[PDB]
Amino acid sequence: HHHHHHMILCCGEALIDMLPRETTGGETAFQPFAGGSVFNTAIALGRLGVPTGFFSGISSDFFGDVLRDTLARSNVDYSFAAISNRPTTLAFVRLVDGQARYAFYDENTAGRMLSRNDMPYVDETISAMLFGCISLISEPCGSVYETLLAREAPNRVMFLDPNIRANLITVRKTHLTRMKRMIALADIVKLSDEDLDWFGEKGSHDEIAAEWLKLGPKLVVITKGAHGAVAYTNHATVPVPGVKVDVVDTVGAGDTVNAGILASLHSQGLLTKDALANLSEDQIHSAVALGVRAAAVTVSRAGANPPWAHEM
Amino acid sequence: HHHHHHMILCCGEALIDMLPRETTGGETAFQPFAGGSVFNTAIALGRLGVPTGFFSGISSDFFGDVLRDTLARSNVDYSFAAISNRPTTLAFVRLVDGQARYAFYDENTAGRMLSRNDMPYVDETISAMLFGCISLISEPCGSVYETLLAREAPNRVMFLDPNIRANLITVRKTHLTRMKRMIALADIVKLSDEDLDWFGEKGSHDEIAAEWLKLGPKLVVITKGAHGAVAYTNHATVPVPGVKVDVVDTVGAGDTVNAGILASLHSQGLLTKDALANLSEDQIHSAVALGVRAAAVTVSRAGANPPWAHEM
Ligand SMILES: Nc1ncnc2c1ncn2[C@@H]1O[C@H](COP(=O)(O)OP(=O)(O)NP(=O)(O)O)[C@@H](O)[C@H]1O
Ligand SMILES: Nc1ncnc2c1ncn2[C@@H]1O[C@H](COP(=O)(O)OP(=O)(O)NP(=O)(O)O)[C@@H](O)[C@H]1O
Ligand SMILES: [Mg+2]
Ligand SMILES: [Mg+2]
Repeated sequence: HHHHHHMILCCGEALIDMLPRETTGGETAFQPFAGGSVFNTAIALGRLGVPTGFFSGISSDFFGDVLRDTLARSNVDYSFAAISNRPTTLAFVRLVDGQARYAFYDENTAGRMLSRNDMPYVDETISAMLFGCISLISEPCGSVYETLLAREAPNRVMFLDPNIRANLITVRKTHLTRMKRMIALADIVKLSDEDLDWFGEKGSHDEIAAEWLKLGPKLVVITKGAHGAVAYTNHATVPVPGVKVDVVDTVGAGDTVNAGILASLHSQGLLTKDALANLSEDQIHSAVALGVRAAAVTVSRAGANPPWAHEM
Repeated sequence: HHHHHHMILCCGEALIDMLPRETTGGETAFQPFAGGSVFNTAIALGRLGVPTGFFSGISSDFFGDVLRDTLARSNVDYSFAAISNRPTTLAFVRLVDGQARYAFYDENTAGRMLSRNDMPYVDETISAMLFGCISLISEPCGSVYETLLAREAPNRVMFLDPNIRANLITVRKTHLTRMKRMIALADIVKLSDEDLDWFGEKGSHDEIAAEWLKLGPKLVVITKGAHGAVAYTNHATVPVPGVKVDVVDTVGAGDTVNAGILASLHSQGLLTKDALANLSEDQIHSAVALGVRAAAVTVSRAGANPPWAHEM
């Protein structure tokens, strides 16, 4: 086993986004792009210069090759991932009558059919783990990821990004109970206002954050689009304004906020459970502001294309 | 139940071929094309003006819509098909170092997961049925198609197009025994020289055709690329020369030969088991020559794009 040098290990989906493009012959085709929210977060972390790892199910096929190539060039260690001959998850996007239509091809895929046997070896040189998004909806991988979070939560820092995609949730009740169990096990929870709306809880979003801070998390961050983010602890509330940019699109911007927060806490030497329980206003602001600043670069260009440290 | 007016019912795969194209931005994308060998044969039959039906598994999703739209515009009756919410089979093609690479995404698809419950209602107004190609390799659909052939063989004319795709055959022995059982139940068998090579039998291809004419078929046709085809019965051997054309590609050309043969036999009023056992040299030549002439149009343009009668 290799020393992972105080690594942040991202655990979750890697997929191919299949997006509509125009061919030379004036016909619609689908151009493949490496993607998946947790994948994007891992890419963003690597580009910020943090020691970064990725655990997922990845195919041996040519789409799997795309994913691995992208991870490698962003310096992400994906030795943790389970490789199999199952196909790669494909996410088709179309514009139909000025409205977005989605088709999710995830049958018996490398990513979906993870088993307990596939769980990574995690020693003291992993400082933190991140979970989130659609890898937690699907089965059997969702149960594997929840099990991994529950197994490792006592040992190191846990970050959860609910990142709700309701169109893929077939039974609300069952995903909601999983979210609550996983929030209870998280040290840091980051989500958008829209994410939070899906939980259907009472009161202002500030009030709900305060309630969640009684359930396990030491830090709750609510992202607010162009408006930045607000961070909540039991000792402080820290509003962080957005950065003004010329917007191309905002897809995957939240994935970069995850990276900025974790990268800053890493740099500050605050990635321990105990350190997180004692964050100062300055330490919180620094971490969420890096997430917000980094995410602003992403929204300034097409797709989830997170910033290199040297781009900032 | 509707009168199908002496219909030829094609039974087999419908899929999306995903082919490499250049985007305006100089990037590779995959353009979707309606396809599948048995689908192509049904399209070709419809375009030749023959009453034509199609039994398959087809998705309710947007790729399924492409398939249905294509069938409708070629006047094919697909009321027989089983519609489900399972995804559509995707066949990816790439050019890697001047060599063709294939990736077949067929997990839990509309086409693959057919059951006995899905088999069509077949009455006296169906004159013939056609089977073939990769729908016979996969399970469970392959068993369903073989069962349908065995059930209907005593009642009407059976056409088999082995159309071998060895890259998708995982166990040779099991597909070979299925081919032999289905050949035994066929009135007409058409295949290429390369198809025949895969059977690994002894002697000249003329000798092997003669052996198969002792096993059930009344007509065996071997296609020979630019060289046309040779047709074999117990009463005659009929060489049919190829038509010279400017070749674009030959993909799916064999599917049009199927259509031409069946369309001619339909027009001549020879689509009964008894009529096929008594074919004259002239009747054989007419049918195979239409297949060869029609296929020549297909090879004159990109992909499996079979000719309308009014194009000939
Ligand atoms: N219009 C904008 N202008 C500047 N920054 C933006 C804009 N929209 C989003 N951002 C940045 O991106 C962060 C996250 O965006 P936000 O819309 O809250 O996440 P999200 O809805 O979860 N996006 P996604 O990753 O696609 O799920 C914000 O906190 C900002 O820092
Ligand atoms: N180079 C050519 N020139 C003219 N006609 C051709 C040419 N190639 C094929 N054809 C026609 O297409 C028929 C079938 O082609 P052939 O190559 O024998 O089938 P195949 O190998 O089974 N093709 P496919 O449908 O892709 O499996 C031939 O009998 C010809 O009538
Ligand atoms: Mg948003
Ligand atoms: Mg050929």
